[PDB]
Order: sequence, then structure tokens, then C-alpha cells
Amino acid sequence: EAPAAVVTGAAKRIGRAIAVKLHQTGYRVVIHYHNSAEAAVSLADELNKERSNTAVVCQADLTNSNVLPASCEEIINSCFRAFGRCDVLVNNASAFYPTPLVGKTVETQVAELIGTNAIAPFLLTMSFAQRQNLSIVNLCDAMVDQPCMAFSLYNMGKHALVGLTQSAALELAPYGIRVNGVAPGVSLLPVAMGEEEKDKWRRKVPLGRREASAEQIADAVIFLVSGSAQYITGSIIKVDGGLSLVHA
Amino acid sequence: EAPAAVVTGAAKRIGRAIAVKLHQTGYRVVIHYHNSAEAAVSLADELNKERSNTAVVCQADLTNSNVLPASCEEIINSCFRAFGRCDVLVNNASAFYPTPLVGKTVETQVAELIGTNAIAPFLLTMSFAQRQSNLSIVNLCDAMVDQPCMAFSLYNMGKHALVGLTQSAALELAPYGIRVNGVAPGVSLLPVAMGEEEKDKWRRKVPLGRREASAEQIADAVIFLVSGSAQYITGSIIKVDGGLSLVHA
Amino acid sequence: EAPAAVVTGAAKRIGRAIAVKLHQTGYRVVIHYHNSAEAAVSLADELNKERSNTAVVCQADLTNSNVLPASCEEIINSCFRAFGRCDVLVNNASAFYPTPLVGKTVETQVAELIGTNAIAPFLLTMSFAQRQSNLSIVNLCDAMVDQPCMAFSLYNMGKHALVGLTQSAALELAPYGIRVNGVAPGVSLLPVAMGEEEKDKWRRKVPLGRREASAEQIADAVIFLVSGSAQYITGSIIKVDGGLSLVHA
Amino acid sequence: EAPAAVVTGAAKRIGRAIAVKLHQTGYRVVIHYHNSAEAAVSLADELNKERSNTAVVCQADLTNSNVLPASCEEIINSCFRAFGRCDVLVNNASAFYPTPLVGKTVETQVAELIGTNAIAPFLLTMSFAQRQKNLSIVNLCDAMVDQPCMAFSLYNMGKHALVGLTQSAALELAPYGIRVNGVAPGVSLLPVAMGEEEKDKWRRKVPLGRREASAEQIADAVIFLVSGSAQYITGSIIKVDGGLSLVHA
Ligand SMILES: NC(=O)c1ccc[n+]([C@@H]2O[C@H](COP(=O)([O-])OP(=O)(O)OC[C@H]3O[C@@H](n4cnc5c(N)ncnc54)[C@H](OP(=O)(O)O)[C@@H]3O)[C@@H](O)[C@H]2O)c1
Ligand SMILES: NC(=O)c1ccc[n+]([C@@H]2O[C@H](COP(=O)([O-])OP(=O)(O)OC[C@H]3O[C@@H](n4cnc5c(N)ncnc54)[C@H](OP(=O)(O)O)[C@@H]3O)[C@@H](O)[C@H]2O)c1
Ligand SMILES: NC(=O)c1ccc[n+]([C@@H]2O[C@H](COP(=O)([O-])OP(=O)(O)OC[C@H]3O[C@@H](n4cnc5c(N)ncnc54)[C@H](OP(=O)(O)O)[C@@H]3O)[C@@H](O)[C@H]2O)c1
Ligand SMILES: NC(=O)c1ccc[n+]([C@@H]2O[C@H](COP(=O)([O-])OP(=O)(O)OC[C@H]3O[C@@H](n4cnc5c(N)ncnc54)[C@H](OP(=O)(O)O)[C@@H]3O)[C@@H](O)[C@H]2O)c1
Ligand SMILES: COc1ccc(-c2[nH]c3nc(N)[nH]c(=O)c3c2C#N)cc1
Ligand SMILES: COc1ccc(-c2[nH]c3nc(N)[nH]c(=O)c3c2C#N)cc1
Ligand SMILES: COc1ccc(-c2[nH]c3nc(N)[nH]c(=O)c3c2C#N)cc1
Ligand SMILES: COc1ccc(-c2[nH]c3nc(N)[nH]c(=O)c3c2C#N)cc1
Repeated sequence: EAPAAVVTGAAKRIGRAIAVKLHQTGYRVVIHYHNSAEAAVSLADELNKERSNTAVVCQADLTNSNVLPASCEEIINSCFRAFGRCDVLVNNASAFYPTPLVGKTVETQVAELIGTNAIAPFLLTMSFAQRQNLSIVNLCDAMVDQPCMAFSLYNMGKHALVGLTQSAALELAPYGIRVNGVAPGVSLLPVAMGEEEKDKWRRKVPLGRREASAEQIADAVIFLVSGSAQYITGSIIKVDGGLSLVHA
Repeated sequence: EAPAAVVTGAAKRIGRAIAVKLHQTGYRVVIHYHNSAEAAVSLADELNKERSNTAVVCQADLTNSNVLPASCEEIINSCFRAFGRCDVLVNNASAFYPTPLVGKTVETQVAELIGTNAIAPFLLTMSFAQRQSNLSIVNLCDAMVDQPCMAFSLYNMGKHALVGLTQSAALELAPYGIRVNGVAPGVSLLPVAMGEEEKDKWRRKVPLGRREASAEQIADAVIFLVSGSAQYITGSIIKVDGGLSLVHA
Repeated sequence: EAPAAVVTGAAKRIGRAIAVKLHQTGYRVVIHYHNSAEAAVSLADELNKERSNTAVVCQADLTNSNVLPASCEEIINSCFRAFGRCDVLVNNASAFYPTPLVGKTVETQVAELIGTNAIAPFLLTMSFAQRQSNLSIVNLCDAMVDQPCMAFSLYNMGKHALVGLTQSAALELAPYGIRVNGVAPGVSLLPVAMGEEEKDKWRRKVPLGRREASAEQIADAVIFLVSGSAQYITGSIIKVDGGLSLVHA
Repeated sequence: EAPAAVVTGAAKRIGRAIAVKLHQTGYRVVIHYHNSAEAAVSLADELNKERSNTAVVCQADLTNSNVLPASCEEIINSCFRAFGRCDVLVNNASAFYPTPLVGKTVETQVAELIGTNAIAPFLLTMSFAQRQKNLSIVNLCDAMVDQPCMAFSLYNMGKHALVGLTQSAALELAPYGIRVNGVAPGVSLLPVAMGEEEKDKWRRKVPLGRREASAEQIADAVIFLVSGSAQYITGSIIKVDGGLSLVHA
């Protein structure tokens, strides 16, 4: 029987490349999405064309609220309903925007940034464990200790996620569930970003003066879920071309 | 004129010793508390007996919610209302209890553990900076954040987020002359509801003296970070753990 | 043409497992050894028996001394002499024994513990880079470097230095397309001098399976780092420790 | 009786300020020096003018060699000879220069850079602890250890080794009541050799004030750690970097 994976925010960019590479490895995939219905569906049809009945989609908002635990439970439940098992959880979905200290209310920013980056991964982890080569892979950030100016909530969420990865690895090890992170430095830059600002970041990267492809990020996820990683838990693998090593 | 400090969860235990030492150093103090009303008032009484009009209490629930921004604004506002200034913020208040992955709802556990340990400190930092000498913030972190207690994921998540806040806020507020630092206990005053057997188990693990830090030892490190002897320290987290975090399994 | 790799201390245990797996991946291999001549020649025989002219041995002491740079240069030269290229360097060889602060002279212990774990890796890295596609270096580190064993200060100093080299060399050799990474075991193959009981005590502290890593499990992570699947990875140290580093005292 | 302290490389710059501040706090001091005889004696004169027979100088090369262990044993002995006790050791002396991977032989650079930054502090630590069975050791580390200067592999290896020594020694010496901590400057007094324009490039990177730390700001952190206010603190490394290490490329 083919194993199954849930990948959150899988419609586009890194999460898409993760879903694709997992599918190519032989995984059936639950493609979670929030706003990107058309892209999520186009991905599912592409993958089902490859092998029928191997891809489904799951819509949920991952903002923190009093319904988020039920939403996260439902996303895990969807994988079991589609595929009768859930072997891999990838916490990829992420809100990302500045929140300076000095039109969204602040409580909404907290809900979105802490919810997507930290609380939803925690609830999903809970649901995943309660329902049981099992592992969870969290998309972290190589630059968590050298954060972007005015990104306190985002950075707090990514720091929290490190704590989740470590705490869950310890707690779930007896159940044989491994929990690891992949930490991009600069990968796919925002779509709006002018090439000239993209280049300011690219130039900082020691290995090649370029950003990671989504596929390069996905390669590290693939390693962490594979049988080549079966003693690996609580580890966060930077995929950053040495960017985090560069002083000011 | 005397500087003023806000200390959250300052009615008992470590927050209280921090409040007292700040007061002995010359600070007027806002004693924030949540449930410990009697203890809060008793401390203000004590401190005001020593120097009149140098201590006030301020009640707030620091659980995460849509009104938490208002509560945090009001804590900082109460420092200005009492003392005309706010020089020091100490983020001490914290919920601490297990939340295993396998009688409160999970929603409530998220709100309390993430609210008190991370979100309220962020909002307090925001309100503090916006109302702005030697200005600084001290966050009560955890020396064991990368070697966490089993089944404490939400607690450990909040303390990890707090590290991120300390670093992010240090960077962003440095242009305003506001320093932001941490003090990270290993084992200090042990939980009231911890059994004496577990207490002694923790004590035996500490290389330096086989005992927990007194509240006053933790407070001493807070005092250093807010002092003139720390004017170039920002984004630093000082472990006060007697070497506990260095001890392998 | 098949790529070529140098593995230090490759005669036995983890070094052998990396050498074997690299060879199974299609590398030709320089099996470096110090005292274990028979085991190193036995491995080379086995590997050549699988594919003719794909393995050679190379004897060298990696203790620090004024000729260590010539020795390390010679190890790289040996790979080029045998195979006409050198694609991968794995720094595995390591002295490991206690050096309490309170029959070897202390200067010999420094030379052996710092030489094998840090200086030789640095000299080999220099020689490797100077002689230069998927070029990389992998350094066998220690997951427990921040939670060290009692009385192993020089060994721990050496492994910490190795972390700095990993990061320093990743930064400086990135323009040359040489990636530099580490793999950090927790407990893998226990020391042969360790009795089963002391072995079991270590085994029992591992959250993931309560067992040590097989030599193969360590080799799997080396194989990933040198692969095309890790082409953007440099300066990273991958723990392969079953959660051991996360477990508090 | 007044306590006594050893400060290595104490003739100038940061080591000088540490020595002055320790003396002002009431310590008698051993001023160690290698080349700076004139300056070491000048500081001695100034301190002894303040309180008679409270400062002595001590000459040693701290480069790694066969005689280094004897040299370090003698630095510690000089403190006992002068003052009948040795309460504090500050490992400040340091060689600092590039050693690109791709003048001095490389083994001489290993000897100086790893010797001064790591091996000498290890040997001094041994000699300090042995003569015992508020004692502490403070090591001068580097806030930028994980974001090193380009082409400074050996230096960076030495400072990483020093972090390892700090933690290993804290663990091993805790049962003796000897605390072991570090202070990690970012940019303080810029190297005299450094060009003026490059000095200003570094200053402008510092979030807190866009300036370097004075030597006295570094010393302030040393003073805290050796004080009774840091009595539960061991294995801690306090950054004094004005946020510098927080700033991304
Ligand atoms: N790209 C980089 O340079 C970089 C660098 C460091 C770390 N990372 C991390 O790597 C991961 C992938 O990065 P990325 O650039 O591919 O991410 P991204 O495009 O910025 O976001 C990924 C997806 O997250 C989902 N999302 C946002 N808000 C949500 C909400 N409220 N509820 C549910 N889903 C929500 C979105 O789904 P919909 O489109 O369906 O609405 C989005 O497509 C992220 O975790 C990120 O933090 C990336
Ligand atoms: N004690 C240790 O060994 C240790 C170890 C590591 C880290 N720390 C950290 O050091 C700090 C002080 O430790 P501690 O043991 O003194 O803390 P504590 O007694 O467990 O908590 C301090 C105060 O936090 C307040 N608090 C809890 N929930 C709150 C809420 N929902 N809203 C507002 N306030 C709330 C409580 O105030 P009221 O009583 O008024 O209700 C409580 O007295 C904490 O941040 C802790 O995480 C302590
Ligand atoms: N075993 C574990 O649980 C564990 C845990 C953490 C890290 N590690 C790291 O992983 C790596 C492999 O571990 P291991 O247990 O397989 O190592 P090991 O058996 O203790 O040592 C591997 C080889 O190092 C070589 N070596 C020792 N001194 C040397 C010298 N002066 N000059 C040249 N070579 C010398 C020896 O070669 P000869 O036999 O030919 O003389 C030895 O076979 C090491 O770097 C180790 O520090 C292992
Ligand atoms: N200044 C900074 O921005 C900065 C930044 C990060 C870390 N640090 C650390 O803080 C400490 C003080 O820095 P600094 O700039 O004051 O240091 P420094 O001037 O570069 O060196 C201090 C002293 O070290 C002694 N020294 C050098 N080589 C020696 C050897 N082979 N044997 C014995 N002594 C030797 C010298 O003594 P003699 O003059 O008597 O020959 C020198 O005056 C150092 O450990 C340094 O790495 C400083
Ligand atoms: C301080 O360095 C960085 C650089 C990029 C990022 C980064 N994080 C992101 N998270 C999401 N969800 N989407 C993104 O595009 C990014 C991103 C970038 N670029 C974070 C820290
Ligand atoms: C894994 O080691 C520890 C030990 C103690 C603690 C700890 N955190 C606390 N937070 C609050 N608010 N109150 C406490 O008593 C503690 C506590 C302890 N003990 C955390 C991690
Ligand atoms: C604190 O946990 C550990 C456990 C094992 C080791 C360890 N390091 C070694 N290095 C060499 N060269 N050979 C070994 O066998 C080990 C070893 C073990 N076990 C170090 C720290
Ligand atoms: C990457 O940022 C830095 C900044 C300063 C230093 C630094 N290290 C030193 N060591 C000695 N012995 N003397 C020095 O002046 C410095 C120094 C500087 N500046 C190192 C790394």
C-alpha cells in the first residue's frame, strides 16, 4: 500500500514542489490550501493524471481561532478518509508580513502569524499523533536568529515552531513518529518583488549568489521522510547556501 | 526623579523578588497581578511603607484574546498614570502546565500558555515603545528551552517565541535607545504543586550546589541588565541555571 | 569518470560504513588509517573485489605536529595519484578519551585530541581546496557538544573547533562551489572498551528506540550531504541522534 | 584579605580595562603580558600608586608549545606568590589575524591562534583548579562566532573551542564551587592595524548606537560575572555586542 502525506499550503511555490516530489516518491497527497483553490485543483488533476486516486484537496483557514482545532482535526481526518492512512505531515503554510512595534488589527495579525506558523502546526501534530515510517516535517527559517526588521510576530511564530519541532520529537519518539524541520534561508522570493530587490538578497548568498529553488527545499523534506533518515528526529536542516553564516 | 518599572506577575515568587530589588535600587514599581490580589496589595504596602508613592498594583488577565492589546496598553498606561514615566518593563508573568500531544479546552490552553509567555510580552513591548535615560526590557525566558519538559509543548512554544521576541525587539528598538534582554532560569523556585520527591530530583541535577536558584539570584540578573553596567547589552539572554542546561541525559 | 572520496579513519566502525556506502554509491575511495592496517587493507580488498581499482589505503598520523600539514597534503595527493580527482572529503578520524582538569603528557593529549578532531580537518580542507562537479566536505561532529561528557574538555574543545571550521570553511569555499557540512551523531557505535551495562545506560536515554545509531544510519546522512539532493546545503550540521540532545538531565 | 585575579594580556585595551575595573572593585591583580612590558609596568605603577603592593606583572608567551603547560602553571603560581591566593582568572589574551584556506608557517599560526585563544585558557584553568583542591573564571569569547570574519578559520576555531572549554569546565568545576563563564564582545576597540574606513564600516552595523563598545563596557560584564550577584551563574556566555550578532547580511 502507498503511504500518504498531508502538505499544508501546497497550491503554490515551496508546498507545491513538496507535494509533487512526495507524489513522485510514491506518496498519495492531501493538498491543503486556503485561498488558492484553482491552483490546488490544477495540482490535484495533474497528479491524478499521473496516477489515479492519489491526490485530494483540503480547504482550511489556519488562522488562530476557537475553530482551528476542529479545522486541523478535519485536515488529518481527510487524509484517512481519502487514503486510509496518514504517514507524513508537512507544516508548510505560512502568513508572512511585517508587524512593526512602533488595515488588520493587531489581534488579527497575531491570529494569522502565530496561528499559521505555530498553533496550526501544533494542532495538526496533535491530530496526526492521536490518529496513529511516520514523520512530521516543519518548514522553519534559517534566519530566525537574524530576523528581518519589523517582523516580530512572524519571527515569534518561527521560533515557536522550533520549540514545537523539538518538543514533539521528544514526546512522539515512543510512537515512532519522527519530527524534523527544513529551514530555507532565501528561497522563492515574493511574487511582487522587483528583480532588483530580489538581487539584493541573492547577492548575499555565498553558494552561488542565488536563492534556493522550491525543488531544493523539497529535496531536504524528501530526505527527512525517507528510510535514510530513520534515526533522525528533532533536527532542523538549513537549506540556505550559507546565508545564515554571513555577518552584517 | 526616580525611574519606574512594570513587573508583570509580581505578587509572588520570582516577580515579587524582582519588584523588591528594583524598588531597593531606586525604582518606582507597577506590581501587575492576575489572581493574587491580597499578595499584590501587601507588597505595594510594604514598598510604600519604605518610600511613599513608589508602588501601585495593576490587575490584568494576560490570556490571549481580542482585548489583550487593550489590557497590555492599560498596564503601561497605569505606569504613566502613577509615575509620569516608564523606564523598565519586566515580562515575568507565565502560565506553566503540561499539554500532552496524545479540564481546559485546547483553545484555552493555547490562549493562556502562548498569551502569557509570548503574546502579552509582545503587546506590552509595543505599548512600552509607543509611549516613549536608560530604557530597557527584560523577558523571563527558560534555560531549558532546547531540552524541554516532556508534554509541555505549548509552554515551550511560548518560551521559544519569547526568545524570538527578545531578539526581534532588540533589533527594532535599538534606534530608540531601548535595550531588550532575557534572564533564563533553569530551576529556581519550584512549582507550588510539585511533589517534594520531584523537587529533590530536580535539585540533584544542578551541578552548582545541587539546589535551585533563589528568587533573589534570578532578580540579581534582572538588576544587572537594567543597570548602567549593561548599556551596550541588547538581544542577550543570560542563563542563571547553575549549569543545569549543560548536563546530558 | 567515477568521482573519488577521502574518508579519514576509514578502517573500522563509522569511517568504514561511510567508505562502504560511498563506494556503493559509485565513488572510488581512499581509506585513510593510522594503526588499523589489516582492517584497512581488508576493506580495500573487499571493495576492489566488487569493482577493480576503486580503493586504496593511505596511512597517516593526524596528531598535531610541525609536519601535520605535509601529511594532510599527502592524503589529498594520494587521492589524486590513485584516481586523478578528489570530489569529497569526509573528516571522520578522531581521538577520544578523558582529560580531567583536576601515561600521556598534557601536550600529547592536546596534539591528539585537538589535532585529529580540528587541526587535521583544517589542514585537509586547505589541501582539498588548493588542489581544485559536486565538491563537498563532511565533518563528523558531535550532537552532544553543548552537553558534554564529564572530564572530556579537550575532546569537546576539539569538536567545538570543528563546528567553527565547518562554518568558516562553508563561508570561504562557497565561491569555489565547495560545500562544507557536518553530521553529528549522539550515540552510535559505542566504544569497544565500554562494557554492555554502561552501553545499555546510554542506549536507554535515546527517545527514538532506546538504541544507538547503526554505523549505516550515520553514513546515510553523509551520503545525503554529498549528493545532488543537497546542492544548496552548506554550513549545516545534521544531528543523527534519535532525539538524545533534546533530553534534559 | 582582598581577593586576587589573573588577567591575561592585561597591558592594553580590553585586558587593561578589565584589570583596572577589578582593581577598583578591590582585587589585587596579576597583569600578564607577552610583548608589552612597558605598558604592563605602567599599569602596575598606576594601580600600586592607588593601593601599595596590589599589582604585579607576569610575562609569558601563550603560544602552544612543549613549555606552555609550565608557563601557565607559573602565571597561576605568580598570583599565589604575590597575594597568597587566586580567586579569579580572566582569559583575555588573544592572537587575531586571517588564515585563508586558499611570513608565519601554518603550524605557527595554529600554535598562536589555537594556543592563545583555547589551549592556554585550558591549561590556566587546570592550574587554577588544581591550586584550589567566590572563585570563577571568565573567558573572553566572540559574539560573532557563528557569523565569522572571512578567511579567519583558525581564529574562529579557537573561539569556538573556548566556548567548549567554558561549558566543559563549568560542568567539571561546579563541585569545587568554581564558576566558569564568558563575555562575548561584538566590536569593541577596533584593531589598531585596521584601516579607519573599515573601522567606520563596522561601527555603522551596530544597531545600538552605531558605535563600538568601550573596553569599560566589556569590563562591566566581567565585573558582574565575578561578583556575588552572579553566584548561581555558570556556563553562561554574555554577549556585549549592541545587537550586532542579530543583524542579517
Ligand atoms: N520562500 C522563502 O524564501 C522562505 C524563506 C524562509 C522560510 N520559508 C518557509 O517555507 C515555507 C514555504 O514558503 P513559501 O514562500 O512557499 O510560502 P508562501 O508562499 O509565503 O505561503 C505558503 C502558503 O501558505 C498559505 N497560507 C497563508 N495564510 C494562510 C492561512 N491563514 N491559512 C491557511 N494557509 C495559509 C497560503 O495558501 P493559499 O495560497 O492557498 O491561500 C500560501 O500559498 C513557509 O513555511 C515559509 O515560512 C520560506
Ligand atoms: N520557577 C522556575 O524554576 C522557573 C524556571 C524557568 C523559567 N522560569 C520563568 O521565570 C518567570 C517567573 O517564574 P515563577 O515560577 O515565579 O512563575 P509562576 O509563579 O509560575 O508565575 C508567575 C505569575 O504569573 C502570573 N500569571 C499566570 N497566568 C496568568 C495569566 N493568565 N494572566 C496574567 N498573569 C498570569 C500569575 O499571577 P497571579 O498569582 O497574580 O495570578 C503568577 O503568580 C516565569 O516567566 C517562568 O516561566 C521560572
Ligand atoms: N561512536 C559514537 O557514538 C560517536 C558519537 C559522536 C560523534 N562521533 C564521531 O563520529 C566519528 C566516527 O566515530 P567512531 O566511534 O567510528 O570513531 P573511533 O572509532 O573512535 O575513531 C575512528 C578512527 O579515528 C582514527 N584515529 C584516532 N587517532 C588518530 C590519529 N592520531 N591519527 C589518525 N587517525 C586517528 C583511528 O584510526 P586507526 O584505527 O586506523 O588507528 C580510528 O579508527 C568520529 O569523528 C567521532 O568523534 C561518534
Ligand atoms: N576588540 C574587539 O572588538 C573584540 C571583539 C570580539 C572579541 N574580542 C575578544 O576580547 C579579548 C580582548 O580583545 P582585544 O582587542 O583587547 O585583544 P588584543 O589587543 O588583540 O590582544 C590582547 C593581548 O593579547 C596578548 N597576546 C597576543 N598574542 C599573544 C601570545 N602569543 N602570547 C601571550 N599573549 C598574547 C597581547 O599581549 P602583549 O601586548 O603583552 O603582547 C595583546 O596585547 C580577546 O580575547 C578578543 O578575542 C575582542
Ligand atoms: C531574515 O531572512 C529572511 C528571508 C526570507 C524569509 C522569508 N520567510 C517567508 N515566509 C513565508 N511564508 N513566505 C516567504 O516568502 C518568506 C520569506 C521570503 N522571502 C524570512 C527571513
Ligand atoms: C525542562 O526544564 C524546565 C524546568 C522548569 C521550568 C519551569 N518553567 C516555569 N514557568 C513558570 N511560569 N513557573 C515555573 O515554576 C516554571 C518551571 C519550573 N520548575 C521549565 C523547564
Ligand atoms: C555526551 O555524549 C557523547 C556520546 C558519545 C561521544 C563520542 N564521541 C566519540 N568520538 C570518537 N572518536 N569515538 C567515539 O566512540 C565517540 C563517542 C562515543 N561513544 C561523545 C559525546
Ligand atoms: C565578525 O565580527 C568580529 C568582530 C571583531 C572580532 C575580533 N576578534 C578579536 N580578537 C582579538 N584578539 N583582538 C581583536 O581586536 C579582535 C576583534 C576585533 N575587532 C572578531 C569578529
